[PDB]
Amino acid sequence: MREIVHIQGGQCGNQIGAKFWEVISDEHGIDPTGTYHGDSDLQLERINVYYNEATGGRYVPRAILMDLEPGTMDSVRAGPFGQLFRPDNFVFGQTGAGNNWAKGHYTEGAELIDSVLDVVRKEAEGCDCLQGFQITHSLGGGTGSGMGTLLISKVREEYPDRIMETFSVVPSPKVSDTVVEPYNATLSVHQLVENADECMVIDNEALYDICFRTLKLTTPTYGDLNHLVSAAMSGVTCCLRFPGQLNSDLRKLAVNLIPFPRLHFFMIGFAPLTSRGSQQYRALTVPELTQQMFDAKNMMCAADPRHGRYLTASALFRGRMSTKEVDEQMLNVQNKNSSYFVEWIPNNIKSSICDIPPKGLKMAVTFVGNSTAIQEMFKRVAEQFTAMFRRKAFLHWYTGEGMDEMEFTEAESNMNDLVSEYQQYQDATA
Amino acid sequence: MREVISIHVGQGGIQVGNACWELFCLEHGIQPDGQMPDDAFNTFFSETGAGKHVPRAVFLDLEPTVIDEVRTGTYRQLFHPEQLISGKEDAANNFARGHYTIGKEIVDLCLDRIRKLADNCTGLQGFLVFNSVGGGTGSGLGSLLLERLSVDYGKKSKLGFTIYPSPQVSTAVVEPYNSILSTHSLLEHTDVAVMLDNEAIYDICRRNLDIERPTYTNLNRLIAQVISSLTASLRFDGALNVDITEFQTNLVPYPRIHFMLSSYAPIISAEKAYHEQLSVAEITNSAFEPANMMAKCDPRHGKYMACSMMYRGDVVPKDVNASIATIKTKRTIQFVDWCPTGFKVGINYQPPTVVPGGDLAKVMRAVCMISNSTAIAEVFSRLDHKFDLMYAKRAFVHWYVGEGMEEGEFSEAREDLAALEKDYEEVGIET
Amino acid sequence: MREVISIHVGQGGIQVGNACWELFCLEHGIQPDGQMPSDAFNTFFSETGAGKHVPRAVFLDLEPTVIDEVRTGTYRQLFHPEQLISGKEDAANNFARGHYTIGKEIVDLCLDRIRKLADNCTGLQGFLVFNSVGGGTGSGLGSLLLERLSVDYGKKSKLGFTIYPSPQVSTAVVEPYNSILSTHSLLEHTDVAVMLDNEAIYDICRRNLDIERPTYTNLNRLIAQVISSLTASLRFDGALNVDITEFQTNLVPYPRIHFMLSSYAPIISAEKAYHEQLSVAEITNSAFEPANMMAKCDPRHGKYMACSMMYRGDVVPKDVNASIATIKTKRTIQFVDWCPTGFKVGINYQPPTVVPGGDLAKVMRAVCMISNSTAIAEVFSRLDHKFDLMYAKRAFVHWYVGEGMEEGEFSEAREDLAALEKDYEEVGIET
Amino acid sequence: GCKAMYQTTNNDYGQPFLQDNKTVPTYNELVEAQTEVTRAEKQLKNKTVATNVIVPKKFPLKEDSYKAPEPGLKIGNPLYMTANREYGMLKPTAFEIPNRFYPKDNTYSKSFPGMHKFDGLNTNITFSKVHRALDE
Amino acid sequence: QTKKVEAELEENILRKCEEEKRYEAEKERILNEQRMQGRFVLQQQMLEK
Ligand SMILES: Nc1nc2c(ncn2[C@@H]2O[C@H](COP(=O)(O)OP(=O)(O)OP(=O)(O)O)[C@@H](O)[C@H]2O)c(=O)[nH]1
Ligand SMILES: Nc1nc2c(ncn2[C@@H]2O[C@H](COP(=O)(O)OP(=O)(O)OP(=O)(O)O)[C@@H](O)[C@H]2O)c(=O)[nH]1
Ligand SMILES: Nc1nc2c(ncn2[C@@H]2O[C@H](COP(=O)(O)OP(=O)(O)OP(=O)(O)O)[C@@H](O)[C@H]2O)c(=O)[nH]1
Ligand SMILES: Nc1nc2c(ncn2[C@@H]2O[C@H](COP(=O)(O)OP(=O)(O)O)[C@@H](O)[C@H]2O)c(=O)[nH]1
Ligand SMILES: [Mg+2]
Ligand SMILES: [Mg+2]
Ligand SMILES: [Mg+2]
Repeated sequence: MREIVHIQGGQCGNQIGAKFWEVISDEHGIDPTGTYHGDSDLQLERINVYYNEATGGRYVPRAILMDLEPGTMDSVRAGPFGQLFRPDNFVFGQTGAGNNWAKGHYTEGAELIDSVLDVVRKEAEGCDCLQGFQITHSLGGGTGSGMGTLLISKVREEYPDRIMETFSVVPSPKVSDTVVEPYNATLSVHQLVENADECMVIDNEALYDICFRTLKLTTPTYGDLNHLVSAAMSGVTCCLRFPGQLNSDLRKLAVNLIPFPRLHFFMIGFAPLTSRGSQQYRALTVPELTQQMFDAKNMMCAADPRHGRYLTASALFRGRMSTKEVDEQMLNVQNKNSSYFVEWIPNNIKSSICDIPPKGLKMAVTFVGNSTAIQEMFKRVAEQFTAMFRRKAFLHWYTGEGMDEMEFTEAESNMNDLVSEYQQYQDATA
Repeated sequence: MREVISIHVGQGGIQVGNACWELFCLEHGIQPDGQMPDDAFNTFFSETGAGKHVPRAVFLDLEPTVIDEVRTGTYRQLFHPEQLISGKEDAANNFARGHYTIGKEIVDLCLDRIRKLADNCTGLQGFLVFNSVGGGTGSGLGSLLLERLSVDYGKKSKLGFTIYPSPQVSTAVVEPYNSILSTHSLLEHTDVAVMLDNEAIYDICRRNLDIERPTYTNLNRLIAQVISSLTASLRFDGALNVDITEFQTNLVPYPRIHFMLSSYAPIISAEKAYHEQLSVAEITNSAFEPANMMAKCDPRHGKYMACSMMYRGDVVPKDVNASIATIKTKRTIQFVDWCPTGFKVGINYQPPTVVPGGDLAKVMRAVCMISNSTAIAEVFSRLDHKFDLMYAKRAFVHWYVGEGMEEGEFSEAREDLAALEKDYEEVGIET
Repeated sequence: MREVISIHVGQGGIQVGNACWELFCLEHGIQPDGQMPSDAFNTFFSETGAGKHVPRAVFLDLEPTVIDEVRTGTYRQLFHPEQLISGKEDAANNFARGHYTIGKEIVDLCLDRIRKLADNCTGLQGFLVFNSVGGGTGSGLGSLLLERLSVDYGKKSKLGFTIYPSPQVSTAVVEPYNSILSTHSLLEHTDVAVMLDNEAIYDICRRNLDIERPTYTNLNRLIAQVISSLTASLRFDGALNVDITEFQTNLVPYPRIHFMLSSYAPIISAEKAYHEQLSVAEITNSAFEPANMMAKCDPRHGKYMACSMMYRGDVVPKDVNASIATIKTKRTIQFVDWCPTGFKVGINYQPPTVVPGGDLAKVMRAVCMISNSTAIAEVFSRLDHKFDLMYAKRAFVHWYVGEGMEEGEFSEAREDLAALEKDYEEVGIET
Repeated sequence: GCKAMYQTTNNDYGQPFLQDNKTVPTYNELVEAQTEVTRAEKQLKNKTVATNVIVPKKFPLKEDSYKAPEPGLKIGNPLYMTANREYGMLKPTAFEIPNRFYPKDNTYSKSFPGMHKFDGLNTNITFSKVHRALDE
Repeated sequence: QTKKVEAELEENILRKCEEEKRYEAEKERILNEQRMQGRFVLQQQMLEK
């Protein structure tokens, strides 16, 4: 019950998609070939969330892989755990988008997007009672940003009472990947803020600081990279699938994290993470989790989260630990750092507890904070984006696929207002 | 469902045409005989259903001498017998002959063949054109080949590796005339083209390969090397891919400005390659070395517009990401105001195949860059001066009037360069 | 249990039947001696009880030399000794001589042999008459022969292969007269006759076969392949079979128009045969290519009434409709309004057998096309005028009038041309 | 072809009593048997029918098997050696052949005539939203 | 449950052969290749004789 359907969009998400199913696959104990060999009775209590049933007792994930190019799709199966995906849900194009949004949102995406339109209804319907949708995409790519946004747009148009979530990778100016990153990313969010229920921001740069500061691994790689979120994605749904002291459903978290309709950009992180050489050394207890959860470097976005304040944030403590200790330290933090916390919303952190830890660790926590810091991300994205447009640089392309300068004009405005409407509460006082 | 069909027009292309295949052939387990002694060769060669792999290339040249070399050479069995269309009278460096008299009755044959090639490959990505501008034939037939294509099918993306005359070294005496007229045809029909001046290679030839007596045979091989890098991601596996359709969408700030000059590294022969660690950080900088440029320029005289450089080998995202970190700060490389981020990064795992009988010393890492900078105007403005010198007294103008061209054609062409020359100045002014 | 009788005369019959019989013997494994080295053979041979096998054919001709070559050649033992009815004096291109003067003294012998030959068979479907039209050699005998066969037998179907004279290349100088009279005889007596003017092959041969010096021996081979393709459905297993009687019910729109023109493909030499997949997809289009038409006529200048084109080999049935659908969409290609569908598709498995020492190169797949197109009027129009030019002042007419021909025959024959042309024009107009 | 498929209706009718009348377990034990019994339901079909880094493959061509072909033309002496052919004159050796391969395979891409669009008629059923029990 | 084991295998066992059937074509496409490989070699030299 209260299950979800995973929909991936874009090459970036596919790489995340594989490990998340790969990482999620281990937790329950589902072997690569599709033959269950779990040990615990608890490991199968709520298997319905991420596994169906068909002939032979095998299990297939409820995922639809959608991309406009085959290259990522071909490689995605050949790896481990790839045989879980059902062959009949894959949808793929034959032209490509070339990192140009217009080709992937008005010309090519719409035509092929019906198929992904067809399948998604199938997967969602089958379950007993749908719990919501989650979508991952890379705003830095032209193809996903258009097709991915459109699928989100239709989904809200088709199922009003469900909830949609988004793990977003927003380009950080320090590390560049696409010459058109300022163009597309700023444009795409314009539709994102309107309909998407929740958007999680994670920066590639932060991914790299954790490896070269705390994890202390010599040669990081996407597999090291993509793993980080996958465990992070593991925590977000960890409490939903197992027992707990105070079960926290997907909306449960939403209930305490959105002060206002237009402020729906939270930022999360995973911990603890200790150097392999030292792991034998750090003290493992309930308190220690807090040092690395509010830590500057452990939180996975480019903006320093100490330059503003926290409007609202809560952590989903997972594992067996005394419930008094979890609360006491929580109010413990909210007392002697008041400057960083607003004053007209008291006791501004929520608590959650689950009794089953991932394999290999005793206690860990997953954090999702709505910190005012996010103002910086748009400014730099805005700052560069505003600059490029005045000269009409690289404007002929998007004008060549039915688009106009007017569409470019409006979206720039929405970001400026959106950023403004977020910083206001920073100076708000009662 | 991804490939590339090659069109070569002109003697320089044919000689360069051979060079590319030897580099291509050995990287995919194909012997000279064309008989094989999973599906990774689909992009270049089309399976016959039983037996040989067929090169997807077309060779055009109006003179039989060079072609006579191919059909009895070591690669005799390889190419299809009825795709090497040839003429009977050489244009004799007269651009007019290749555009009004002899080219007309051979253009059809090339047009007929091309449609067949698109009939087999399913998802043709674009057309690659390699031609010598400074020749009556290569400039002529190569020029017309673009005219029909731009209208024959439509919005297919095209690439062209031209060969402009050197600043102080040249072969013929008519290169300044025909080259300028050539520019007009190529300005409004191809998305991308790369400067390939001959002089630079020799200078690159002198230091690196440590061969004081290089020959065009050595010259050709390196160019074919670039071909491997630009199209490398099509047929291999990597941690991050790049495609042809995604190049001319990210390396062209404006539709008109479409001249970017390449630079390749490293070049260290096996005689001494084993005294430097070939670290990624050092190689990354080595590409941007001003003098090393594959082209006729000192980008120190201008800004940069867009640098989409592709790595290959055992490269790592950190080895590159930090490398680009150091490059941005330097004083000697300045970016235009309205592109704060100006790189596109790729990754391809295949080690760079080393041809036998060549000079390149195999290394575990490599980098090839294609960046379009404002400094390109030097050749255009520089080449203008020679064109101005001769046309003033109408020297050599007498024969081009003899091949059926109207005199007015010459006058119109020059205006295009200035407008192109003027535009370069305009976009370069900071806001 | 199914049989067919072969009739030949002179140039066309004799030297097309030679090749067709080598092809048939090679396919069935019947050696030149007639003894089979240790049931499909029934449709073209009759049992001798022990040892050999005599083909069901009757060779007819007036000039002994060509026939005499058959009795002493390497195929001497093959044909029945007394079926080679041989004349004594030649007609000398004179239609009257071969139709009223000396043909009478041979028709009696020719028919009786036909009677006896038909006696043994039990499953007579039709007669394959390969006769010469422009060759006064046999036209006169040919015209009368069909006439007698009609009244003698009746509803039994008849098939004839006429080789009309090329629009520009011709051998005889009196050909325009002889053909026109012959057309009159075939008009109301034949059911299916195909245009096979020699001109196309001369263009076809140098286009594909790669022999800059073609000859008659080269010419004959191609015709033989066509007949095997037409008949193989009858004598070998097939998923969707078509028999001889299932042509005139499917290609003759009206009793008057009973002429069709054929064409064959692929044709390619082993020297370059297998640089391509030869995909069934491409072969279908080529068959409709105007440049390969088996006759010197342009289908682009006329509509299409019905095309019953036959496959042979291992063609996947599904691809059959996969390839056809594309044909209809394409676009002086179009079918008349009153023809919703003019395609008879049949598939036979056995791959064509290729004779050693020949030019054709075997392949796993093949197709032979038989489509009737309105452009047929062109051959009649050009010949119709030519008759006018000579008859304007009775050139050579005295010789024909001197052999018993009535001077009024020519006028009525001419009236035949206009009727066919007018009927074609009326049927080619839309509603 | 399993005999366990032809079991037709009217055969489920009374088939004696599977347990004997003398070995009936008392209520206490039955309260403890639920854990074991349920598992068989979930995995019985599961027990019977249900049952990392990139690596390069060997290069297709073996060094010892180049089989170099001779030119068609008959060159007589080294004097006429023309540079236009000196390409491929040298056969590959062990050093030249690359050490590793990373193929791209599309056997899973060269299929799927098109994505599916099911033009059906609903047929999904509505289960009601809360406490399945009031749903018809 | 003891009943459902057999039929659920029924698909499994009935479907392995098709995998062998996919092998059927696997043997199949040797026909042309063996056809083109050797038989044409002689024909290429046949024009040479
Ligand atoms: N004393 C005590 N109170 C508890 C315990 N667990 C939950 N509560 C009470 O439950 C309140 C919060 O609600 P929950 O029990 O988590 O469940 P709920 O009220 O239905 O809220 P949701 O189900 O999340 O919508 C807390 O304020 C506690 O007072 C417990 O173990 N001991
Ligand atoms: N780098 C390099 N350039 C070559 C080589 N061969 C020919 N070229 C180029 O070709 C030019 C010589 O004239 P071409 O354009 O090749 O003559 P063509 O191709 O036969 O065309 P036409 O002169 O019109 O007949 C030189 O200026 C070179 O730029 C070569 O081996 N290496
Ligand atoms: N295809 C083919 N043509 C032939 C043959 N023998 C002669 N021809 C030529 O083909 C032309 C027309 O062919 P036919 O219909 O046979 O005319 P014909 O019966 O040969 O008339 P004659 O020339 O008097 O023998 C003649 O003018 C001959 O020159 C042959 O065996 N095959
Ligand atoms: N998290 C993550 N992001 C990546 C990875 N590789 C590339 N990216 C980001 O994804 C963007 C390109 O997205 P892409 O894969 O092309 O998506 P597409 O446009 O649908 O093909 C780049 O700007 C990168 O910053 C990866 O391994 N992990
Ligand atoms: Mg509760
Ligand atoms: Mg030349
Ligand atoms: Mg004669």
